Amino acid sequence: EIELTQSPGTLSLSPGERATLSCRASQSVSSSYLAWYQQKPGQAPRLLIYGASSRATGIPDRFSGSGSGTDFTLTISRLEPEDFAVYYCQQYGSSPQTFGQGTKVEIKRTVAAPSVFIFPPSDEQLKSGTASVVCLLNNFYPREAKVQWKVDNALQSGNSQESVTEQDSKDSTYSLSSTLTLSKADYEKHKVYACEVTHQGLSSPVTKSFNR
Amino acid sequence: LLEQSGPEVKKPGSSVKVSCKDSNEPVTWVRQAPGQGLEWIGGIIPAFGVTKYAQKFQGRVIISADASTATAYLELSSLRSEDTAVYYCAKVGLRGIVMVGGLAMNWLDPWGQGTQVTVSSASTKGPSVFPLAPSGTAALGCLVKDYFPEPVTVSWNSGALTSGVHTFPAVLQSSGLYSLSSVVTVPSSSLGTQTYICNVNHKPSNTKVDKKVEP
Repeated sequence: EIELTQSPGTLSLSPGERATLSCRASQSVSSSYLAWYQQKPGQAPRLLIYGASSRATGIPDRFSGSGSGTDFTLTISRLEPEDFAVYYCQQYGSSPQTFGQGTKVEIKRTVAAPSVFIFPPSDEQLKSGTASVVCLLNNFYPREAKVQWKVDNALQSGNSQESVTEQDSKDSTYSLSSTLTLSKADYEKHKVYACEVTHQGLSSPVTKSFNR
Repeated sequence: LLEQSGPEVKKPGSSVKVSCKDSNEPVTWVRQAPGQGLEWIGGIIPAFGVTKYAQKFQGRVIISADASTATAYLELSSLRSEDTAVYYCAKVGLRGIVMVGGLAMNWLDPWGQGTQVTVSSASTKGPSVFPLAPSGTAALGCLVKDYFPEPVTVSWNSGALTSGVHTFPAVLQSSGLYSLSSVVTVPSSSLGTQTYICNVNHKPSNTKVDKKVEP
């Protein structure tokens, strides 16, 4: 099995910059039988390049591919907004055909610290016996951020889940939610609920808290 | 154009059959698990019925085609939760096609739009909707908790409020139920004067909730 390794996993570039994506094969690929695909969230992959360097019909000229043997590259000469997407390589010269694990081309914009908000459980939810505490990190860049929950200054572990949006269409930031789930009985055993946020746009960690 | 059949929800141990309707070339099936890459399942040469399957799926997969309706089929059995994915059909290019016996490989184009298949022991359940109350910009939202299957849709003020809305991807809990939140940032000065209502819809349960969120 020819394994295909794509690098980097994420490529952060400003619109207008040149993008070069790498596909590296564990074995030499038979006769440049390699293709590239673009995929956007919710949509099917779309063929861009085949036979390593041939442009599929109706694909913009700013996409080009080259390479042979074990090393292949996809180049986007100048990135346009429609080009930020995930890209996959595929070899179809040896059985079985195989795919790379994808490179995300991400929009680089100016760094933005998150605005942090905390939300206590509603009375309506407590009526049903559970308590969810939500910490929101809004409109930040880059994606790397850390959220920690403290309950009466005691670090929590194992009882929270995170979700992150795709880069916002207008301003290219991320937002992130962290949700701490406790039984109603455990929730009433403590007073202070806090989320502490670290991000490179913050001079020091930000805490938001409430007293039950 | 390749039109695929609608989304499926299946229990472990069951089987699913997905169709791919052409609007000549071999037809291949590929899947993509949530947040993962692409995985080849198998393919068929529809005029001649010749199939080839990836070794991972041999024994529990059948691909078939009806030349008279220009439709291809994928039947996957012995389903487990790790078979949750979007399933794509795609045509294998004829020009310069790479033959290895009965196996035909090439670039893939066009592609079907995909079929979501969820495999889970969970039962259909509508969400509970809880306010995330606002405490010079304020944030508020709605917590849409404990539903199955995907999807839910959320709007604000019947679609009149779109600026600054973020609806998060659902998270799958250990219970097997999904949860998500939708939030919006608004001027703190509007908290007394403007009404904010989140509109939640979950079609499998005909859940339709309009939750007013206030301080």
